[PDB]
Amino acid sequence: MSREEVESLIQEVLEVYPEKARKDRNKHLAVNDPAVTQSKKCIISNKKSQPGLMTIRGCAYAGSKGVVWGPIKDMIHISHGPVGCGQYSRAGRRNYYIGTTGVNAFVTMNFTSDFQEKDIVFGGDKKLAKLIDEVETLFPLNKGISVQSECPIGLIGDDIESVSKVKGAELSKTIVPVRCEGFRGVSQSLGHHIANDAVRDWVLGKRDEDTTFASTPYDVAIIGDYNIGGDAWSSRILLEEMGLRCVAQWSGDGSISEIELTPKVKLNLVHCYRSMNYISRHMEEKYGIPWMEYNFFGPTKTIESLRAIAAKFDESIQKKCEEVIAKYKPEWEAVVAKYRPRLEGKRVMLYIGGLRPRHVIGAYEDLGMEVVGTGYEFAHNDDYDRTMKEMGDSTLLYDDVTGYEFEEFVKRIKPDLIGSGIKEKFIFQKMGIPFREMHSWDYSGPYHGFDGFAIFARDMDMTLNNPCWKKLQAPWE
Amino acid sequence: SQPGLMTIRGCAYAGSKGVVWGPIKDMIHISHGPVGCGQYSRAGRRNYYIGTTGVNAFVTMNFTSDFQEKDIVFGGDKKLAKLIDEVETLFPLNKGISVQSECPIGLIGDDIESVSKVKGAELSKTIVPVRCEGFRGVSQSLGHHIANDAVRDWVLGKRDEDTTFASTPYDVAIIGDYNIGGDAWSSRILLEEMGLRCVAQWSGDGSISEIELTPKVKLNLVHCYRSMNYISRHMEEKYGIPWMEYNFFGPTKTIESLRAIAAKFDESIQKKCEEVIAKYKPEWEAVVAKYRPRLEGKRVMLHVIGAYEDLGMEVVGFVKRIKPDLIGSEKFIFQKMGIPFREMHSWDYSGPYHGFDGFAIFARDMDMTLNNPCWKKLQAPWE
Amino acid sequence: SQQVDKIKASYPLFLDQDYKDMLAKKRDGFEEKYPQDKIDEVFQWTTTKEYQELNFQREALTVNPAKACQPLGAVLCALGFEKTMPYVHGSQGCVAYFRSYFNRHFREPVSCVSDSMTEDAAVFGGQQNMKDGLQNCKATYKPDMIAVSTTCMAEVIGDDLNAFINNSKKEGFIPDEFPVPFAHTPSFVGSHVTGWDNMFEGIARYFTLKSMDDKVVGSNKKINIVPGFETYLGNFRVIKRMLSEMGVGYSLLSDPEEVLDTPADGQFRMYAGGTTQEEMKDAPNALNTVLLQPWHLEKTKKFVEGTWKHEVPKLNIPMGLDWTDEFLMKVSEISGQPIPASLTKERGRLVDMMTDSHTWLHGKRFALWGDPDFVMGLVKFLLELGCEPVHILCHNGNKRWKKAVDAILAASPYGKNATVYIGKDLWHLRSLVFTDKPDFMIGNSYGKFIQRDTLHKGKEFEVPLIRIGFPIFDRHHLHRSTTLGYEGAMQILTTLVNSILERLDEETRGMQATDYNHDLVR
Amino acid sequence: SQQVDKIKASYPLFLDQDYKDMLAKKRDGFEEKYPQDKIDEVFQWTTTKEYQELNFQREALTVNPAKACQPLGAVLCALGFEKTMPYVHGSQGCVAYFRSYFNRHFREPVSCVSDSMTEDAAVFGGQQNMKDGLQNCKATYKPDMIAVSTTCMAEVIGDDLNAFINNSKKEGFIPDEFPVPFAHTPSFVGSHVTGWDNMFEGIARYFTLKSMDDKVVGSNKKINIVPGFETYLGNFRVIKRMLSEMGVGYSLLSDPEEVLDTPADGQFRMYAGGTTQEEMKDAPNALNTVLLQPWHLEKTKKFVEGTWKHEVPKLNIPMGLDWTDEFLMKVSEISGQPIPASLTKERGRLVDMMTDSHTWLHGKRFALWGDPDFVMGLVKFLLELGCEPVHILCHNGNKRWKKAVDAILAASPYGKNATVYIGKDLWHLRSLVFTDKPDFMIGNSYGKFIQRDTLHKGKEFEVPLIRIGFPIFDRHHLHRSTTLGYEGAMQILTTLVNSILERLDEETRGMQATDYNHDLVR
Ligand code: ICS
Ligand code: ICS
Ligand code: CLF
Ligand code: CLF
Ligand SMILES: [Fe+3]
Ligand SMILES: [Fe+3]
Repeated sequence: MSREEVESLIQEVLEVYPEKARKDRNKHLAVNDPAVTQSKKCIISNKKSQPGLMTIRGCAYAGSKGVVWGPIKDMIHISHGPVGCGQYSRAGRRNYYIGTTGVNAFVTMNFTSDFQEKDIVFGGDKKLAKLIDEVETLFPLNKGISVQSECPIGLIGDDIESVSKVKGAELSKTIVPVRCEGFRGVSQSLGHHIANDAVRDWVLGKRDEDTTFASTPYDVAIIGDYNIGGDAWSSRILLEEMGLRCVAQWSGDGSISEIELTPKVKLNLVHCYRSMNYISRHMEEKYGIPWMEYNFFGPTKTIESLRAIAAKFDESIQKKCEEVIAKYKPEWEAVVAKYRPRLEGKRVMLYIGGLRPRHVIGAYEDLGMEVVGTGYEFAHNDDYDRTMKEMGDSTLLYDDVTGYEFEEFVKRIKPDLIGSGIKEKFIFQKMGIPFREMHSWDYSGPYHGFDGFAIFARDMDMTLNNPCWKKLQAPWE
Repeated sequence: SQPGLMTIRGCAYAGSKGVVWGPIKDMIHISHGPVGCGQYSRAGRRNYYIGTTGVNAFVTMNFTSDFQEKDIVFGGDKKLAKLIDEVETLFPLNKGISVQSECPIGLIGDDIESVSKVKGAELSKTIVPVRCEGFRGVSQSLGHHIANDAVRDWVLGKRDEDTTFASTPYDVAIIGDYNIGGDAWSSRILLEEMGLRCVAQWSGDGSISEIELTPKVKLNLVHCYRSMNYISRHMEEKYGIPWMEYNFFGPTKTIESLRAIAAKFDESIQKKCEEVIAKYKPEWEAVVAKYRPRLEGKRVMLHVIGAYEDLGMEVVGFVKRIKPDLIGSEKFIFQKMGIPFREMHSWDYSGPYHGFDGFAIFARDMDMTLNNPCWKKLQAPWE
Repeated sequence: SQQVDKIKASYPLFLDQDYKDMLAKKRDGFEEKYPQDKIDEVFQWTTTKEYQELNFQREALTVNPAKACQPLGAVLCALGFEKTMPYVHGSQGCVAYFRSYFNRHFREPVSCVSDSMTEDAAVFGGQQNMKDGLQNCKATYKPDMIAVSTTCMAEVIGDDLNAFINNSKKEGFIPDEFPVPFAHTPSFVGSHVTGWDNMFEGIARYFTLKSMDDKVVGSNKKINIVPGFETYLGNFRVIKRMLSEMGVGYSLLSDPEEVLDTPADGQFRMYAGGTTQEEMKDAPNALNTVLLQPWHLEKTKKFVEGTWKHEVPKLNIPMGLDWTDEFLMKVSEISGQPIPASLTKERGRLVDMMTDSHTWLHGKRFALWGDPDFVMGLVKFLLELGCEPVHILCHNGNKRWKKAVDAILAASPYGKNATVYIGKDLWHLRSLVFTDKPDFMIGNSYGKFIQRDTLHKGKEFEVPLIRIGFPIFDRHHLHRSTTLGYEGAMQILTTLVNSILERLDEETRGMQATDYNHDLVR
Repeated sequence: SQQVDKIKASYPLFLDQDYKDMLAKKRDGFEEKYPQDKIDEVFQWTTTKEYQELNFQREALTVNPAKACQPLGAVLCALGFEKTMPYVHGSQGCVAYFRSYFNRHFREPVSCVSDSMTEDAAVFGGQQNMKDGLQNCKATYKPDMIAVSTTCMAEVIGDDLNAFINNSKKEGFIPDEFPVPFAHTPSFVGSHVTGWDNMFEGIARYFTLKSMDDKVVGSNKKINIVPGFETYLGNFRVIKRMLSEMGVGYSLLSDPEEVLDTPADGQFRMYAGGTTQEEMKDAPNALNTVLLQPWHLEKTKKFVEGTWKHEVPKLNIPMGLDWTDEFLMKVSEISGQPIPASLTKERGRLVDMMTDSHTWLHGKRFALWGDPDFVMGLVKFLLELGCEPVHILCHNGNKRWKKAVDAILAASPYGKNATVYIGKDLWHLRSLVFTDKPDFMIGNSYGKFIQRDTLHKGKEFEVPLIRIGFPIFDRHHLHRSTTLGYEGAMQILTTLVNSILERLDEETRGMQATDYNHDLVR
């Protein structure tokens, strides 16, 4: 489709909205121009969702508890407020970890203050203090507590910071108050920011005066990899094969100690810029730690990232990087040989949260597939600045797409495959368009690194070429 | 049987392969003939054993010559010889083969005895031909007799000239216990606690060497006299071994049988028998105290009485007049009329029922069956 | 490393030696992990009775709750009405979570909207959000009705749903005649079943309160059926099938079975089936109203009795043998229709299966949890099977429901070792199954984490989970099952007996060790 | 020793120390057992490819067959007719075995009689047995009809069934007009399904051969359905249900569904339901005859085409998606009835489940066995799911069937690693699952030993069994399941995907070892 055709399709979809909603949504849909560098000139992001339009966005609590804080395995995270938020977010994100759950690790558990009416009316600070005592009694091996505020906490005037200070001083424990109430901001993005600020204020500076950690010139921290299906581990093995020492993982399989050790590293390798750029910038200005964005999606991006990282160190690391690339070349070349013929030319439309809609394009292109539409739930304009160059000309870009908008776009574009979340999946499966979950990796993965590329290729082939997609029309219809 | 009437009566093959020969674990038993009989009898009886199935034990397996039309027309002797060669190849650890004849073997003129002799000489193996064709006799009883005759002729006297087995005065052999749900093991533990050495135990959990060692024992304890009375009398006549019946069904029968058995040995065995009875009295007494209130007075329609009376259950001996709570004497037909049917050995699902350990299981099963609420739900509330 | 002929996903890829060495290095170098001896010591301590006593002393901390919040049930109730859009006034994160939850349980699209209240509405209220959201939702998704519930932010702020909807209609944001029933569904009160009750009462009131003068009880010769919070499609289907077999005119109010089971025929259907507005309006003309799950339909019961003047029968959930019998007999009495021969035969077949499986079922010990009506129905059926519930947990139970369940247990010899827990979570139940080990658990997918824990103590201590309830996330298409009626009782019986037999087969599979009891025939 | 509060059955009672010591003493003293190292090395040898090569060279020895003998199928066919007593001319032990086999699979009473042919009959023939047995059976059980089959003894001695029954009628043992259809069912030919075919052809010939003068094809506006050997009651039910939904007049010939599913209401029903004699007499007047399992209904097909002059359509078993579509479209074309919206929706719902479960089903490797039509339908459906059948075993298969299945496998990319085996048994299949390990087996209860054997090699070598087929003895009420149509495909799909997910949950249940992949959501 030509650019004028995409513009016409956008206008045709927009015509069903009332004038206010239509005028707002017009600014969030665009036809990509890869030469344009400032995405503000073409698209608008990080704005409030239109009421009643079936948005896909989550809340600040999902961004903070569900994304940033929850994966930290040796801490206990309290969903402070009514029972719902913690229950719907329990073990729904595949941030993998190694531990003994309920003893020294607590990721898949749901700790909550389970607010009742009396807690709403008279406040829940005393309940929070009692809860902290009970946590200490029943989970003695926890290495810290976080208090993720749900919506009512900030509306009833509860002071979780004072409670955190008092109980943390009394118990000699790190207790992190997080004001991630769901009504704050417009999406999970402010949740990321609030959680990063909480990390900076309550955890990151703990060992500023401690100089007992033996550092090496090859000390790096993986920031913003949440180990979905083991993604971070699949990344880590490459970096460690390159001669680097990965001191910290943020926050997939993360421990509070490696967060505290992060200010001692020599380089911060940020995968998800959107969720952790705040803490990376703070670490650069406070400790002088440089940070760089990298991409381990597909062999091409992985090789480029490995070389770009190795160039930050001495020649020995570069030689080891070349060795790693040579070692893995036959494996991913075999994966490409097997799966690219089955996938060459297939067209993909993507809609994911903050990073992957631009990050997975290279992996798709390594298999001979073209990304014709992409969009973000909650990315900022700087994320879209990084997406124009990575997407094809006259391709569709959509910010905080409504369910109606995305359905109409898919009906008129007819991609061979859609990558989005669980809320879109069965909609587009009903229409007979192959769908892959791009959040949970459809309970598969990892997809990062060379090891992840084989799984990714197998998954894309098995879904796009499944016999079921040829059977949606009855032979008598 | 009377033609045209239903009955669960088995054939001679069911008595020989199913009951007597099949439980022998280290032997391979060939269902000689068409595929049906071996398949229907495969693992159909819970004759418990210890072994590595397919390697050194073969009880739950179905070995068959799978007779086709050409086997019927031209005989199966060459097929049987080739089958014995293949058995030798694929199961090298078997300690003997039996050839259980199905109906067509007795009607097409096949000579399995000559094949057995020639192949057994060639392989230096015990190959036992059993002419247990199903049409012979009216039930499995003739099959029991035929299988016992085969045991006597081909296996029992194998060590007649051997004298290397070290005998003791406390040597007993448990014959005719098919170890249904481990019943024979529950009896054997009590016998060994009495100070006796159970040299031989067959068919249940039985090995061919145990059958060969049976003529070296001092006493033959027969559980199922019905299937194993020919061999016991033969052993008494030939080797001079006395035999007696025992009954370990319920504490009263078990205690009486233990005392009767120990009366055949010296005072040390009797003292150990008293010690065993004393050791097990509190356990079966606890079982009685728990389950007799739940079962006292319930009537059983009927080796039979003992355990039932130990739980306070009256035994009786048309079904709408007696109003029996349970039939002990066609399970699903009785079940459709709302009457539980159960037996003396836990044939279907449970067990053991024999000995002190089996008595607890039997009492629990009796209470579970008789007092289950399902039996009280036959009439819909609107009918 | 990956072999292209045999690609490994995370399991077992991360069991490769290089990954194991990497993980050991990470743990030893940077995690500052507690020593494995200390971890083992603490785990063993968490399995003890002293730990259980500490755990049951909890007053402020809840761990692994077995309930959700009201708006989830409100959304499920709204989904049961024809061309109805669930609309949750409040913050959008709640709706994202509700849709994900129901998507994962049903593996179906779940339609629901939010008016996206933010910090701006936290001080000014969400009236503008209501007007704009109602207008946008009606224009975009074209529903015949918008059913409004609330998130906790709106409940704490104190938004007046009635006034907001009335002002939206008065200012032209939606037509005055467009149906907008509403319900306040505070997440800090009750649970998801409470939300279902509040939503249904709001809809029924909206459609019947002001038109009661022309209503005559029994004039349409039908029986209203209110299912309540129900996440097994088979339960709706079996109730409809049984009533149709009886020749009984019925109206299933809030029927979502069509919209949660749309075919994959190349077309997405945002709406399918559901209770029509005409059915809701004509509901007071029914002979009577039957509540399938009375213990969370109390507000609905009060409204139906006080306004429709329906003498709602005192009926338990039609689960198991006895309660299905009572349900069918009450329906027969109300409608005048005899119970047909097909239902009598179906009951007889259920009894036959009970008799066939009682030897394996009798005396089996179960820890179970779920919603009040489901839990009590399951307890009743287990008692009918001769099984022994030991740990009966209902996080959203109340004292009166506990009294009813205690009365049910006292009436049976198989309830002597049973204890009923209300207000306890799945961490409490983990302690219970460690200290007083049952044979099995019956519960939702969260129980899997308990089974894992028990397996860690030892294979002899493992408590297998049987997945009955909501939500079931780690198995496929169990939401199509049935738990109500004779059909549901048969399905539950088959699941239970074959879980028992599968566990026994697993325990007796050891060659030359336990396989003497690996019977072909069971 | 037994604790009265915790009584132990055989497992784990015999795992106690005293029983272990006793068994060790027995083995060491008197069993003359091979040493454990020798046993281990022989077992390892039996798992190898050299052992497989020796195993597949067998030509006289059969080990663990996957078939039964003809009279079993004859009895099952006879049971499907109204007030009909199956009657096997020959030896009583066969009837005892047939009744036990069906009792254990169906957990129901099974009616069958014998005329107890013995050595005297082995010399003089079974004519007197036939006369006495027919007279006694009619007098005692009062059937409307007696269907006569044979055991191998009567086949070997060449008893003339036609002459024997004619002489019984001539001499007054049974009334001349009393229906006594017969079929020769030699156990040394074919298998149980061949017996079903022979019995059905005998009954159809008996009731229609001599009265074809007044018959007109299509004059009764119905379609005959011949199900063949079928042991899932749900298959009869689903065929009847789909034909009723379509509005198609049908005649299910040999319907045993009712008699195998009688209610437990305190009364024993010898007979229930069944195909009436009027139905079979009127069968030539049908529009056409559809054979559900054509690969063992060849004699029936020849009679129906040659005598009823029905143009029996070339239809596969209605299993999976494509073949159910083809069956429905053929029925629509024959009857002129359109396929209704309910069946279209059910098909779409099956496709929806397929799309929901494809990621877990894809590439999974299956060994499988059973009867020819069932096996080929399962292979077709597995191919439709993207699964890879690898070892396809049909002991009672033939070369033509194998060629058809090879054509099916060639039509799919997913059949490229599949081999079809005819005339091979479950010992052959044990070798195959050791040397070329599949992910799962699909088969009857006899597979449980194979799984046991694989587990002896190691947990990583274990091939779990999925119980679909006949007979199923170690689980309860699986005979009530469905394998035909969209409903059967849905049930099979659920079983397969949840078997995969249960295996994955078991593999990832290890605390701090594999439980990183113990996901709540799958
Ligand atoms: S954190 Fe973000 S929505 Fe960067 S909130 Fe979200 S585990 Fe997405 S596109 Mo779910 S900014 Fe991570 C994300 Fe990306 S939960 Fe995961 S997949 S790379
Ligand atoms: S052998 Fe006989 S039918 Fe005596 S054929 Fe039968 S293992 Fe019965 S009453 Mo099954 S004469 Fe034994 C018997 Fe009794 S198989 Fe067992 S229980 S004590
Ligand atoms: S936007 Fe986010 S998820 Fe929503 S509440 Fe707010 S923090 Fe939480 Fe919570 S209990 Fe239920 S799900 Fe809400 S209504 Fe409250
Ligand atoms: S009385 Fe006994 S069980 Fe009967 S045949 Fe004879 S030995 Fe055997 Fe065998 S294959 Fe089938 S079941 Fe028979 S018809 Fe022949
Ligand atoms: Fe679905
Ligand atoms: Fe039954």
